[PDB]
Order: sequence, then structure tokens, then C-alpha cells
Amino acid sequence: EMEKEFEQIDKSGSWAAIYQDIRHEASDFPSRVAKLPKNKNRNRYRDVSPFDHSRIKLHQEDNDYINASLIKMEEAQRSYILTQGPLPNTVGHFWEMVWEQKSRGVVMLNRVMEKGSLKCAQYWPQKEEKEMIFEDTNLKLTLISEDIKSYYTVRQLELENLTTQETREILHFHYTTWPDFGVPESPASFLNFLFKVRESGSLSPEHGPVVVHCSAGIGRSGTFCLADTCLLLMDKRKDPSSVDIKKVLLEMRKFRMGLIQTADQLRFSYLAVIEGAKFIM
Ligand SMILES: COc1ccc(NC(=O)Nc2ccncc2)cc1
Repeated sequence: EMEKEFEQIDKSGSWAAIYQDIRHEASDFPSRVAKLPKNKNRNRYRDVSPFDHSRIKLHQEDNDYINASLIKMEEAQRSYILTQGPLPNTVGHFWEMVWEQKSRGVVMLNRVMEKGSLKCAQYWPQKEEKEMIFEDTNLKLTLISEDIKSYYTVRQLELENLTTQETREILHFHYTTWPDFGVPESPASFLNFLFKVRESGSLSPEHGPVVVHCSAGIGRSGTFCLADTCLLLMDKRKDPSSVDIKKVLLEMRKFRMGLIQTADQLRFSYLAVIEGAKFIM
């Protein structure tokens, strides 16, 4: 049981040690498409690349590349697209991916500016009457409504394919209170946020996979998926305590490198799952 494993690692302060064991056990697959010179300006960080086998392909003949990975958790019947915060030149690619994959939700776990630097392009409209057109991908995006709470904002967006005049409603879930350094003290507001995404139907198999991002799409994004999948598996299994976070994390790392960036994010993931288990038992 993970609650006892938590106290052990915590009392022994062995978080950096377990984290290193995970780093060394993690899969390594080719990422040849990401490293092509023509894709250099489509990557925010040169050391964060999608594996070729799990990368999302854009349906454009010219260049199909986006820094995005499909995480498929077979036992949990959950699938997530993890991607980097879009760049100024990839905002149109981002919304093309949302369109092509039939996603219903976008989950954003960063602020546009953190530590005085831009972590992400402003890829959604700030006002109802000022819609955005992505000329490169032939899409129009309109803010329909915005509901600002203390810890997160939910926005309803309309995405229109200008080529076919189909429209879809997209839900933007923006967690706004992750601190510049370290992790939240308590996982309560993060769990509340995760349950709000679930309640929307954005994580449901009727829809394409949810798009999850932070700046690189590996750290905070990793914590989001890890907590969701672990809590799901605890509902599904005859023995909820057979769920080993470490094993679940290593499975996800077959699909995208580097998920959970720090020993602090690992500790926070344990705490989120342990605490979330009380609201589920
Ligand atoms: C000398 O380099 C090494 C660094 C780390 C490990 N693994 C390790 O400490 N695992 C561990 C698991 C649970 N509690 C405490 C520790 C082995 C060798």
C-alpha cells in the first residue's frame, strides 16, 4: 500500500533515490522525426521530443510534425495527448491537432508568463468580440464564455473549420495557481480541478483524447495524467492497493519521455493519489 510506502520514503527522505531509479528504468525510443532540421522551430526545448512510435501526426502533406504524444492506458481505457505549450508559429498546428483528433477538452497547467519569461503563446481569444483566425490551418476560434474561479478558469470556445463550416465546442480548463517554483503545498485544489475535468465529459471515450499541456508537456502534464489513471485503476481493480504508481509512471514513459520532471513532482503525485483515494473510498 502506497500510503505506507509514502511515509517510508518521506521519513527516510529517499525521494531523489526513487526518482533516479525511475529515470534509469525508463524506456528510450527513437525520436528521428523531431530531430529533422526542418522541425527545429516546431520544438520549444531541444531535449524534449516525442517518440516516433507515439507521436501525433497532423493531416497536412507538407509537414505532419507537432511536438505531441498519444498516451494510451489500455487497462484504464484512458487516452491523453500530451504536448508542449504552443509557440507563436505552432498555434495553428495546435488547433489543427485538436480538430483532427476530435478532442473535447484542453487542459492547461501553466500561466503564459512564469518567472518573467513566456512559457506559452496566447493561443485563445481574450474577448468574445475579438475572435482569432489561423490562416495557415483555416480555423476560427471564438471565446463563448469564461468562468474565472480562485484556482482555475473554464472557458467555452467555438472552433470552426473554415473549409467545411463545421463548428465544435471545446472546453479550456486552465489551472492558474501552480506556483512558479516547486509544487502546491496541498493537492486539494488540483484534485478539485481534476474532478471538474472528469465531470465535463472531456476524458470520456465518446470523445477524442484530451489535450494536456504545460510548457514542455512532461512535468505538470505528467502529474495530471498519472493521478487520473491511478485513481481510475483503483475504481476498476478487485484490490485497489495492487495499484503501484511507479509501474504506472513507467508505462506512461513508454509513450513520452521525462513525465514527472522532479522528485518533488513525484512526491506530489503520491499525495494527490493518496488524498484522492479518500474521496473514492
Ligand atoms: C548509489 O546509487 C544508487 C542510488 C539509488 C538507488 N536506489 C534506491 O536508493 N532505492 C530506494 C528505494 C526505497 N527507499 C530508499 C531507496 C541505488 C543506488
